[PDB]
Amino acid sequence: NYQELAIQFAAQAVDRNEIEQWVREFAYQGFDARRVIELLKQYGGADWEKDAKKMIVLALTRGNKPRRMMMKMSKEGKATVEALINKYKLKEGNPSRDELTLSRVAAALAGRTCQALVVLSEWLPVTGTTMDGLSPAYPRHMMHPSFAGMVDPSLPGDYLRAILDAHSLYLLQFSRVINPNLRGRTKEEVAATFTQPMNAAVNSNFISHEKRREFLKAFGLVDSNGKPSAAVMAAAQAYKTAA
Amino acid sequence: DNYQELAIQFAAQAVDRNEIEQWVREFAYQGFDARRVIELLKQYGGADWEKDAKKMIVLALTRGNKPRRMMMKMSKEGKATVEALINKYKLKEGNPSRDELTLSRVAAALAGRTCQALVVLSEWLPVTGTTMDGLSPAYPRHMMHPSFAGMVDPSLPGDYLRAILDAHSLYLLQFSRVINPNLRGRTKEEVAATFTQPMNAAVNSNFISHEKRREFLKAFGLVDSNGKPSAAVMAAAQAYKTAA
Amino acid sequence: YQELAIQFAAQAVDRNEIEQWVREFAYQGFDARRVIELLKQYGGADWEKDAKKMIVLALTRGNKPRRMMMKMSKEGKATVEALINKYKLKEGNPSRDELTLSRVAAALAGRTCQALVVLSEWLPVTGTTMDGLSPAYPRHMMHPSFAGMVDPSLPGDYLRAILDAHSLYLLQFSRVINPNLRGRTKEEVAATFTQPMNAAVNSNFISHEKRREFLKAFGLVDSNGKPSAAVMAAAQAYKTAA
Amino acid sequence: NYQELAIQFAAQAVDRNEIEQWVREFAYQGFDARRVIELLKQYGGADWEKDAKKMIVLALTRGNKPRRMMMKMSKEGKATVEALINKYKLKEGNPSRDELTLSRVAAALAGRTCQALVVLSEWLPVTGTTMDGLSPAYPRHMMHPSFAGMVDPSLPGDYLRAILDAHSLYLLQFSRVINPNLRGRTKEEVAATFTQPMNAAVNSNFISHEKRREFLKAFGLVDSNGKPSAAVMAAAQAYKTAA
Amino acid sequence: YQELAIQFAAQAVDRNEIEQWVREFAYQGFDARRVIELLKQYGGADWEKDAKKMIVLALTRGNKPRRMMMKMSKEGKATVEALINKYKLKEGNPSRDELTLSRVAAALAGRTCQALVVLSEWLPVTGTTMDGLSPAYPRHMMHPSFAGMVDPSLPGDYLRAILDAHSLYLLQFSRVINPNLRGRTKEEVAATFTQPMNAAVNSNFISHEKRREFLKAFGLVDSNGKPSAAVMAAAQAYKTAA
Amino acid sequence: NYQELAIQFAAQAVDRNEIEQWVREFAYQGFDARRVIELLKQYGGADWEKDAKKMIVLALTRGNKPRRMMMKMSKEGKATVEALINKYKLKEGNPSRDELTLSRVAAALAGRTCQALVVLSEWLPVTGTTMDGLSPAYPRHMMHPSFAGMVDPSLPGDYLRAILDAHSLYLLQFSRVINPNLRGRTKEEVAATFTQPMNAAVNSNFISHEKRREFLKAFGLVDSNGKPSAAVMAAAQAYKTAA
Repeated sequence: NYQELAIQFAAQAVDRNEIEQWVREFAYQGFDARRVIELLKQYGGADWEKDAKKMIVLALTRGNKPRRMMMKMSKEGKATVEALINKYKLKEGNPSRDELTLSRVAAALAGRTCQALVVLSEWLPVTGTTMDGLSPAYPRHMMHPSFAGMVDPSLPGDYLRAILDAHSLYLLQFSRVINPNLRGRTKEEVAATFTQPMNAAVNSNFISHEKRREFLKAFGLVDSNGKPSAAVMAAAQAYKTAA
Repeated sequence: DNYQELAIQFAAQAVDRNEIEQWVREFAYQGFDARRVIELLKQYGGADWEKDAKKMIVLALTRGNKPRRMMMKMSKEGKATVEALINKYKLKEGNPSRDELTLSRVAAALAGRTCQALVVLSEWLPVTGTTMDGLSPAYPRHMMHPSFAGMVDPSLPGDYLRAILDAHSLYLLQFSRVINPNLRGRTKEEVAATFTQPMNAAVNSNFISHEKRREFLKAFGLVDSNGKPSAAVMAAAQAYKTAA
Repeated sequence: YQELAIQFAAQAVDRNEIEQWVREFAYQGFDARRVIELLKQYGGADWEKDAKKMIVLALTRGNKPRRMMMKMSKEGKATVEALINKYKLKEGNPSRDELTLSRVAAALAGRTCQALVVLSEWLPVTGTTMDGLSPAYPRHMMHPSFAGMVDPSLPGDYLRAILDAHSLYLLQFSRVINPNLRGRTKEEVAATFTQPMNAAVNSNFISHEKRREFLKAFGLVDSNGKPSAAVMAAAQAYKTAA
Repeated sequence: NYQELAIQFAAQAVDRNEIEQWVREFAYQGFDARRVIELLKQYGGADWEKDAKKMIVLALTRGNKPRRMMMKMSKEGKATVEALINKYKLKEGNPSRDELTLSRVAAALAGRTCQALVVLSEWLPVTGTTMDGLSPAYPRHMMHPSFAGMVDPSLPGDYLRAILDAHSLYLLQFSRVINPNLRGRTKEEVAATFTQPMNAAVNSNFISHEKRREFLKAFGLVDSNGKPSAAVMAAAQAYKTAA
Repeated sequence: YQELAIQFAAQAVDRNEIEQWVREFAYQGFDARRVIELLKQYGGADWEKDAKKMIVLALTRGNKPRRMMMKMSKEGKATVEALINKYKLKEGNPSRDELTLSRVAAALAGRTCQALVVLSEWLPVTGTTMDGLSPAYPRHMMHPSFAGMVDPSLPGDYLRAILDAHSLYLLQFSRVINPNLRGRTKEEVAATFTQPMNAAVNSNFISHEKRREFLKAFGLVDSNGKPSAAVMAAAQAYKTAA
Repeated sequence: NYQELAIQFAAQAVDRNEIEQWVREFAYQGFDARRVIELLKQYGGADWEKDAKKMIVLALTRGNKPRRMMMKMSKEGKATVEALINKYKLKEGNPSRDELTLSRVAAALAGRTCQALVVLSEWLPVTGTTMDGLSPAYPRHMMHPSFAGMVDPSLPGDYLRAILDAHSLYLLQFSRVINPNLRGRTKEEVAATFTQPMNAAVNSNFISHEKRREFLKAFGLVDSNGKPSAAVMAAAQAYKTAA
């Protein structure tokens, strides 16, 4: 008997809290922020912070292939990267958990990466100027995928949606630039490649909700209550009308 | 010649309405045997078959049907739980033999649960409930998985049944475009041709009686006591006709 | 010697002569008579019931019987296995001793077309999809075997209307069944389906009189042969289509 | 010097008669109309004319591969073709000069082939209906490449221009249908494959200018002076705007 | 030491030495002098007649002599075989001491262009095709060897007009002889043909005075050097072209 | 707890100078102007200057593959190039730092290359005439990627942007010509390939800011204050409206 036993299973109702746990457990995990920092301290020692700052600059302006970027670089720079590759055992793409990538270093330390964006605005693959041509006064702090780990999910539904839609305007433009895989794919198709790690970082256990909101407030993205800035709201709408 | 005359004598025998109907259903597309799936889940899982099945639904709905692939970009805890599930239930990818289990088949056979889970998982799905609301206000979350088709009762009045299916087809159209990148420069009619074959299959399948299927739709708030579809359904049904 | 090339044109025009040879030399996919001969031979008294099932099999699941059996119910898979062995069925195009689901549907066009009314929503192109192109599209026109029912003795204007109406489904059906046809123009698509279409209309199987009687019964033409509004609607829908 | 010698020869002026004779001699030769007819009479005898008429129908509707078309054919037809292959030693594609092809038979006897097109309009790879959807009332007499062998080059530049552009509209559509390798190549690229044998037949010595014009008049393509019909002019423009 | 880059850039420009080096380093696909030297050597007194025939052969049938003789008359093939043996003719682009039909046509640019008037309708791009782009297109401009006839001492505006008019043929002819530029923009196509064009335009073979005398004779420029209406028409037709 | 230290790191604020230093250090470097000149003097001796002038002409008109261009060249030219390849150990594409390319010679000696453009205007892959058809009186001094090396970043934001946008109009047209892979990619996609080395040259340490501005003034691109010429402004706008 199998037709009968299938309904009884469906009748068990939904344990909303139980499902929530499983989602978070099974969630996409591009990097473990804790392991990344653990490794940086282990390999760098006291110098872990300075090198991490450099690795952010390296990641944000030259990408995630350190041996490739080293070919088209100054004598001084090529020396500094070679040292970093050997000191932190740096790899390319997405390897094992106990491995470090420039992208992972930038992702785990999103608090600084986003502050750095203000300065590096015109050195990024998608400049702040290119972003302004889509939404006036686009928030520079939002111009890196690591931003998502700076979003507080406890924020009111309408406010949270606004932050994410604003962020996704960059994401959409950045994905098209970094990926030649784009031929002429619709906004909905492109979103499918970047929303998975976005939500992953939005809902991750690393950095509390209270602390993540304090960052957004500091960057001038939300007020004391959590109402997103006009710039955010402008970009969120710019995203809905975009293609 | 002799053959010319004999062919019309066969065509003159008129139509046996019910004769065709049952043959369509017998010869119908069948991507999964719901009974074999449940049989296997109980066999492999024992008393724990239900908890793991619940997890497999979550796994399927949010992370897909390739368990070894999703394991690579996952937490230490999750990756471990999945490895266990792969070994306990001998999980495979895509569409294998009948005696094999896939996360998609587990979600399909236990659609009654999959659809309840969608309400919760709405924002973790490839097409979010928010994306769906931007096409039809208050889109029914219970309709946002292909396994919903096995929930529709075909004994429902023609107008009511059409409304339920068109409403669901709005999600399938958007979902097919997302899950399949080979989409390219096509049309709503071309996309529908890929998803309507398994849709009608699950709609007219022998698994779960007509009476029991309608009771689910009533519970999900998709139809009333008579079977009249909710405003949300009707709204989405029209949203589908005007869609491209 | 050039002179005989001139004397070869002076012979005037002989329309009936050409019209004859065309049909002789025409494209022949199969033999309706041999198909029926073998159905009776293999099937006996049961040839008619199984033929009806084979039509359903062809119309909804295609022409690869061993492939469709993989994604099918326990009951169905069994019925098909029996049919494959009883009628020695094959895929695509085989010998003079084995049948194919497509040939069975094609040879028994009369019933196949009547069956379309019922199976409308199980076909690769549903009746609903067709209505979205031309209102109240004739279901009887929704299979390529419908071509081998069209009476060529019908007035030029009426015959053109019937064919253009069917070509609307053919165009939509070819795009669905063939994935290589991604963005090919209406003119390019037509070139692949018009060759066997004309072949079936001008064929010797089923007389002109008997063919017209079918069209009348399906409600496609009246007593004189004037096509229905639905046909005329679809015929124009085809000219404006791309 | 070699440069002061170059001009002395460069400037011996022009005499068309000498350089004309050479083009005729060196011209593209897809088939020799005279040898084709010579063989047809040799192989057929009194029956050469009836079989030639059939070979035209065979060529126009079923192609140039006789053994291939025989596979998908009626018992009666297959029997007639096998009887033609043996009697006229028929081959495929483009062989030696002393060999016959269905295409060569249709090409050498252009005068009939074009008259036959009116009847066979809906049996051709590109139907008259398909042609009308590009230019209204397209001339059926122009729907075969052998049509070029009926064109009179002594016609006024503007009139000759019009006839060829009209014909080319068919040639462009027909080449796409007969050749699958031509997926989406531009009108200019397609023209390059069919204009070489077109001009070859157009300027060929087989049948006189006066006799050629008499055919065009009979087909209703030009008037007593040689002015092309509205249908021709319509198709000629339809070709320039085509892609 | 890190500053002697400006000291080098301060040395100003010498239009004479630059323009000389540009001519030196300039592209070359044949040596006109060696070609003529060899034609006289192989041909003797008959070098001129055979060269005239080779021009006809090149302009209408291409640069593969053994390939073209296969699809040709008995008389022509014979003439072609004789030429291949008398002048040791090769295909494509070989060594400097080798002769190709293309090289013979190129070196005797002055003949080739006069021959174009006659051969207009036998060329890969007919005069008729050209007239459909610019009315009364100069036939003398319908070969790349016309480039070796352009006088660079001509006023800037007049010289540009002559070249733009010619480039209208080079654009249409490139597309025909080359399936490379499937849907390549006018700017991309120009990049492949302007390199050998300029080479022939500013080469030491044929003086400025002698090159202008040819253009005058062909009716391309007047006594002062003002280009004909037909040239001016084609020059503009080129700017608006794509 | 790693979560705590992460904020302590993100609290250290941003030091604009530290970051900017690392940027230039890690910046893209297609060539080292200093090493190029060092080797030219080393290999060429007193003749380094004349050969460098020739190598500029060679690069600008015949490309960066010396052994390839040598095949389709005069007897005299081919000899001069062979000598240059052997004297300066010339290589193709982008090799090691201690190697020379015609492109690198042109790039390092940008001051002359740009002056030479005026003369060589009609010998370039994109002619001055082609450029005028996009913006009237297009500055020839801009028509080589090595011009990016003569731009002074200390120039007012508005003036600097104008100079670069003007130059980018050439860059967009030139990239489409030299690269066949482009086909029909948007202005934004094309810009991505050329902006990286462009900025690299602008913000490079080779040549002082004061000396670079003096070049722009001399070329007639900016006035005493630095205001860009009408031609520049015209081309700068022509770039924004371009596709």
